[PDB]
Order: sequence, then structure tokens, then C-alpha cells
Amino acid sequence: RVSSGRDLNCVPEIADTLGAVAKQGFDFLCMPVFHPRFKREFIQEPAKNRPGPQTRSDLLLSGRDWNTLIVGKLSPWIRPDSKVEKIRRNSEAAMLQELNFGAYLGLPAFLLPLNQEDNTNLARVLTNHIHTGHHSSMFWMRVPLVAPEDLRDDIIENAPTTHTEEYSGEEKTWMWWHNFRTLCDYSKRIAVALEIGADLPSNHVIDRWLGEPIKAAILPTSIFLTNKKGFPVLSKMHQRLIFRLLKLEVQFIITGTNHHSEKEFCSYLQYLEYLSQNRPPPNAYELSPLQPLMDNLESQTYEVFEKDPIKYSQYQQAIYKCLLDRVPEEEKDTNVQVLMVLGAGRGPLVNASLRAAKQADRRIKLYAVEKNPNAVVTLENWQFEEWGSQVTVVSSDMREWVAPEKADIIVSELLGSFADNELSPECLDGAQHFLKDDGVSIPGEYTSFLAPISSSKLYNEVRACREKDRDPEAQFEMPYVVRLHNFHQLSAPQPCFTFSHPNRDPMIDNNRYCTLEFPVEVNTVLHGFAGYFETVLYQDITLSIRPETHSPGMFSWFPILFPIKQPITVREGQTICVRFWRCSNSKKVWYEWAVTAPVCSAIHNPTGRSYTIGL
Amino acid sequence: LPPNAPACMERQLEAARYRSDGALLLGASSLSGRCWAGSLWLFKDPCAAPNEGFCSAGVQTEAGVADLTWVGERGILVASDSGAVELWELDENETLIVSKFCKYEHDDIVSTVSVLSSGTQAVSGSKDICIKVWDLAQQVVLSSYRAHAAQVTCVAASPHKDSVFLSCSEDNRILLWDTRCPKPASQIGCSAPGYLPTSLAWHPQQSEVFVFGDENGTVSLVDTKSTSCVLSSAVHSQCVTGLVFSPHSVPFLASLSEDCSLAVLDSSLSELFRSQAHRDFVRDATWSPLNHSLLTTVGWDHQVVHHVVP
Ligand SMILES: CN1C(=O)[C@@](CCC2CCCCC2)(c2ccccc2)N=C1N
Repeated sequence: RVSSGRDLNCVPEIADTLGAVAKQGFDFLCMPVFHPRFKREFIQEPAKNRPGPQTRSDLLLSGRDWNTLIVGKLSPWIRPDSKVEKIRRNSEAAMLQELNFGAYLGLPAFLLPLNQEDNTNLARVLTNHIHTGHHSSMFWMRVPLVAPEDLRDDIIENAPTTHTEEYSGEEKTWMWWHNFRTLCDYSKRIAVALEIGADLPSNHVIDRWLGEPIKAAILPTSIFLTNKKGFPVLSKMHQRLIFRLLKLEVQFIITGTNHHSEKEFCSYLQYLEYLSQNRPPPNAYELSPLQPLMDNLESQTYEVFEKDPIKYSQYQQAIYKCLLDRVPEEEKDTNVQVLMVLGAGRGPLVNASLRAAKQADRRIKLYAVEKNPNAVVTLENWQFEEWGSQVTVVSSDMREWVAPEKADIIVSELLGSFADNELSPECLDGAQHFLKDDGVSIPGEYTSFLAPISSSKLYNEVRACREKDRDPEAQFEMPYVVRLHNFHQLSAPQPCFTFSHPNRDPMIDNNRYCTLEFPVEVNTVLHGFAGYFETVLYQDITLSIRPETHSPGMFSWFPILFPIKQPITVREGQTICVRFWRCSNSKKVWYEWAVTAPVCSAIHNPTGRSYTIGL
Repeated sequence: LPPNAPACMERQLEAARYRSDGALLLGASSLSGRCWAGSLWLFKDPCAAPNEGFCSAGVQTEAGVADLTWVGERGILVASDSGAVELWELDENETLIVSKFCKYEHDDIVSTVSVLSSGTQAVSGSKDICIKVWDLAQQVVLSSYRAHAAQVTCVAASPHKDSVFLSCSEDNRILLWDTRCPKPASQIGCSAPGYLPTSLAWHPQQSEVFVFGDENGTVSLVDTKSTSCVLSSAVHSQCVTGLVFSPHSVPFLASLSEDCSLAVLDSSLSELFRSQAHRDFVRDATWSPLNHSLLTTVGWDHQVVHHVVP
């Protein structure tokens, strides 16, 4: 369903008005805490000594009603950035008065307007209110998609509207939000209440709001069209924006009087509910945003990583093809192919290898190697109750285990967000000694990819991960497991590093260094880099989490995020240059990264001070 | 007290208008307390105001009143907070105030209204940035204009032209309108952008000149043909809320402000009279049709002061 509210700048009877909007079907109400025309004086006599009350009582609604049904509104006369010092000083005290009253009522959100370029003093008064007593209160900034100056009708004779293309000028409203958000030091309590106009701007303007903290979407009655029945509807372009906003789970707000007088306000809400009940169908991937790389791995953590039928059906086909290619029809019963499952886990690859041998109709001798003794319990119980003498469970590290015979095929996997998955090159290098001279490794190739991303929401989430007894900026020097739905990609992903198994080099060095140049054709703000990977199990049988070559049905593998301490402003035509290192000692493996264009950033995670994966 | 009239008048007085025969019209709004609604009042005796028990006619409107204007001798045009323009007509014996139409067309609060010279058409300015031309007989909107970029502060119809009118907003624009043009709006005023315009007043003798007040307390005289500001005076210390011309052959300009003071200026904008009787914001002013030296002013302090202008 649609979580929606009604916006009203006129409330004569607070009890009767709330009953009218609840009857219409609205969940909450955007109303003013003080009368919009009631201009108060605070310095000049005798208007400052005006007899009270200054507004209506808090007793008129119950505590639960103020906490869940009423969203505050700042009075329109309050202009803290006015050219007149008297209006400026009076608006400062009135803003504090209205913000403190909103906190006193315990309102879940408070609406403040961004209708001009300069809101520096409105930013100071709000930043001061937030730093005066901790609260769960939210602040929604009313920002339009198109400024009213660029929306006005061309009816002024000696002042015509600009018809020429102005790429940066069309994005000025985002600059109003960004400058205000920057001044307030990226407060977790300041969000966007995006106001949609009659005519939508170009795609790049709407795309600039991707990754921004949009918590509300304001829709005026003026933007609604009249269908061939007399009911309020929306254009196909306006409908496209509603589908995008519904996926972000924003609270839709209805503003303005009923222009469809022959109908009612309930029909405007019925059309939004009609859009959600008939929105595009979701996929298996669609059915906190960031989680760090897991190293504990419990029974349920192994279970959710095993919830990938597409991954093991590919592994089955990869082993099935390798068996027929290694042993012909004449050696069907006389030749036994020794298979070694390195990192056996709870037996998902083992069962897939057994299903492949029955499919290929070839003889196999299985060895199930696993370091985790908790997972070995599941393997040894599986072997005794189902597998038998065919599968030999080994409770040892693949790098230190002494095998009784050389292997024909070695099978390994990366499961979920396990931190030790990054050690795959070193783990397979210490296991290839007990592999035959003509032996095959499944997978045989791994190729990683990097892409520049923009997400002001994810940047503030990493920023909130500050911990005591460690560097206050350590959170930006470590990778995170994030969903593709959150961030906005700035350029096509490019190859970062490749690993081939078995490694034939006489002097194997798993250390890497690449310089990637990404062309950016939009005005944006860089917050970090997303990492994807492609794997070649056997010949044409592959698995990929890269957005272009993504395997349909995959759910266990999520992209990795490498954030940056300070976000970098990127212009149209500019190039993002990233420097990435994969570093490895004789004990630890870590990642290092830095930005060299358009502007320079500090090298992240030097010597792995914030993050390392122990071998 | 008359029937259907409210028991108590609302504290904040928004409008004061004198009818041709000398009847006083009052607009009251409750900008604080439990109820945030408005009320319309008629007083055949000017000295009887603000006493509720001794009024000719009274009624309570759905929401608060922001601006008023006489539509002849029986019609009353209301600028409501609900975003509606209301038309209330008087009784045969003028004892009741009955509603003719309540059309909700403006998305936000209707802050200003002005009836055109014909008396059959009226212009309305609202916080929704829009300006609407209304048909008082057909009860519908003729044209909807979105020429400004901020809330419309004041709309004033020309004294004797049905197509010409002035409109000012918080976007620092003073627009001279003429519906006879394909592009009706025309940006007029000072050369360099100064302080925001708050009040507009057409000259009753010279239909080509007008006066405007800003947010800093300055009143300026401007000719539409000359389009270059030459005469200006720092009248008040706070925002100029209203400006009203006297009915004299040589008109006097009554200046209103939030600094709780009333000022009377000549033609060269020089101070002739100044009253500090109001202890709160001075909202409206109207010169008496019988005695042209009498000026009635209202405020948010619930005071209906009568001044003697020399
Ligand atoms: C989701 N994810 C990645 O895309 C990847 C590549 C996996 C990596 C392949 C080679 C062998 C070891 C593992 C990465 C790491 C660094 C840069 C780009 C991508 N690691 C994680 N967790």
C-alpha cells in the first residue's frame, strides 16, 4: 500500500480537520504549528508585548496523535535570509520558537522550505536546534524539481522566459539542497520532501536526485490531468516517476484545493493506490543497507549462502562437462576421476559433484576438505547417513593438508559475503601442489571489476559507523556488502584484476595494481566505488554479478563497496581516475585505493590499518 | 445584537471599509487559540465599533479573512485562508450577511483581492504564486496567471480601467497588467533591485501614476509612462502593509505599517500627521465619505481608532 499524507495551510478546527482527512483515507497531516499569517514581533515595542496565547494548546490532541499523525510546518513569513536585518533577526527567533514547539509536541517530522539560493542563516538556526538536546525528530526540506522562476508562464512583456539550453541552470534546485545539506554537516535528521511540478524537467535533473535522502514526495492537485470520465489522473511521464519513488518507499503528500469539484480528495489518493497495485512486476533478486564482510559464519549464515539453486546447477554442469572431456566412453568403468572439494562447507558442492558424476555416468573418488570444524560435523554426518566410502571428509586447511594422492579436478567456491573469499588466489596456490600436471581447477578464472558510484544516503550510513577505541575515519577505509538498488553507477565497470587457476608462473605474485579511467557524462558527486566479479567455472559455463553479464536468479552474491573519506564533485565530460591495489603479506591480504582525478584523495587503508583478511 | 451574528468578534482585525452612505465594514480573524476562523461585520454607526452587541449585521465565515473589498453597496468580497474567494451579499433590510458563492480555486491562502472598475470582474492574489481574474456574475475563473515566482503580496485594480491592474510579490517584481495585450504582464518599477514590494495604491486623479511601500518602511511614487523612480521617503521603521488615498481633489496618502504607527503624507511624500494610538500592527484604513477629514484605522489589538486629519 501507499503511506500517504494531506498538506493543509488552513486548519480552523484541529479536531474536525483531522477527522475530515482520516475519512478521506490519509495516514498523516502536514499542518502549521502557528497561524501562517500571525506575524510575531520579538524586539520592537509595543508589538513584542502582544497578549497571548501565541498558538493553540497541546491538550487538543493526544500524545499518540502528535507523535504519529501530525507533521509540522514552518510559517511562510519566516525568512532568516531576508535582505532586511529586522525581518532576519525576527525570523531567527520565530524559527527557534516553531522548532522548539514542534519538538515539545513530539512531532515525527517538520517541514522547512528551500525556495531560494541563499539559505545559510536558515541552515545555522536549524543546525543550532539539532545541537541543542538530542531528539528522534526529522526535518523535511521542501525542494521543488523545477524552481518557480523556471516554471512561470511566459506572460511578462519586457521579461521573456529563457528558451536556450542551460544544463547546470536546470539543476539549480539540487544545488539549493546540496549547499544546505553541506552547511548542516550531513545531519542524519535532515531529509528531502521533493515537490513535483506541472511539467517535469530533463532526465539528467531527475537523475541528480538519485542516492539523495528523499523521505517524502509532494504532489499538487494542479499537476493532475482530467480523464474522459472527470476523475484525476497523471501523465505517462509523471507515472514513471511515481514507480521510481514507490521503490524508494517515500511518503506521498497531496497539496492544494480540489480542482475536480464534481469528485473529491479521496480520488487523488485512489489513483496513487491504483499505481502501486498495478506497478511493474518484481524479480527473485527484488524478493541496514550496508553490512561488513562476515568472518564468524554460523549454521543460518551458511544456510542463506546455500540458498542459490542457479549457482550449484552451473557448478553441476561445469563438473559434468569436465568429466566427459577427461574420460571417454571406452574408459567409462575402468577410469576413476579423483575430485577434491576445497572449502566443502556443509556439503552443497559435494552433492553437486555427485549429481554431475551420475549425469556424466563416470567414476569419481571424492575428498571433502574444510577448515571449519563446525561445518565438518555437518559433512561427517552427511557422509555416514548418505554419501559413504565414496566421499572422504578431511578436517584440515587446504594450504597445509598432506593429500594421499594427486587430484584430477579441484572444486572451490566463494559463498555469500565471507571475508575469506578474498583469499581465494592464496588458498588455491597452496592447494595446487597436490593437483596433477594436467589437472583442472573449477573455477579456472576470476575477473574483478570496479565502477564509480554516487549515493549521498550510503555515504551518511558509512559516516554513522564511527566506533570508539579506533580511528574516527577507519569506517571509510573498509569494504561493505551493499544492494544494487541503493547506489547510482556513474560509468561502465572496467576490469580490475584477473586470477587464473592453476597458476603456471614460476614466481607467483598475487599482488595487484591498476589505474582505471572512467568517463563521466553527468554532473554528480562521487562517494565511492562498487566492485563486481565474473567467474569461469568451465569453458562456456559462467557466473557473474557484473550488471551487464549478471546471471539471472542469483541472490547469494552482492556487490562490494569501497567508500572515500571526502566526497568528490564530478562535472559533465570529466574523468574519474581510480588507483586500486590488492596487497598481500605472508600473513594478511588487504585492499588499498585512491582517487587522482578530477581531484586527489588520500590513499585509503595504508598497511591495512582499518581492514585486513588474515590468511 | 442581530440574529445569525457571532457572539464574540475575533481579536485580530484585518479589514476596515467605508460604504458610500458611511457604513463601516469589518473583517476579523482568529490567528491564535482553539479556532482559526473569520467573521464579517457591518456597522451603520461608525463609533459603535468594535462593540458586537450594537452592529447592523454579522456572520461567521468558514476560515480566517486575509483581505476584503466592497462590491457596490450590498456585496462583500472575501480573501480566505482555505484558498477560496467568497462573495457575501446583504439582506433587503441589511440585517443579515448571506453567502452567494464559495469557490476553492487557489492552492494556498488568498492574501489579496481587488474589484475591477466594471464591478462585474475582480482580481485575486494568493500565496500559491497565482493571480486569478473572477466573473462575479457567472461565479467562475476567467483567466489563471502564474507570472510571479513567489507569494503575491498585493493586487490593486486601476480606478477606471477594467483591463489595467497592479500586482506585487516577494520575487521583487511590480507587474503592470493589461488583459488587452497578448502578454498581459509588464515588469515596472525602480532600476536596481532593492527591497521587496508589500503594498500598492493607484492615484485617484492621475490614472498613470501610483505609490508602493516596501518591507524596509519606504514609500515611493512612480509614473507608469516614465518607468523611473524619482520620489521616495523613509516613512516607517518596519514593513509598509497598506496605502490608502483620501477622497479630496488634492489627495492625502495614508501609510500603514507593522511598526504600530499610522502616517498621513501629502503629494511630495512629506509627514503631515502621525498616530501611535495602536499598540499592535496597523492593518487597514478608510477615509469617511461624509467627513473627508475623518480616517478610521484597525489593528490586531482589537482597536477601531477614529483620527482627525488637519
Ligand atoms: C563482491 N566482491 C567483488 O566483486 C570482489 C571480487 C572477488 C574476488 C575475485 C578474485 C578472487 C578473490 C575474490 C572485488 C574486490 C576488490 C575489487 C573489486 C571487486 N570481492 C568481493 N567481495
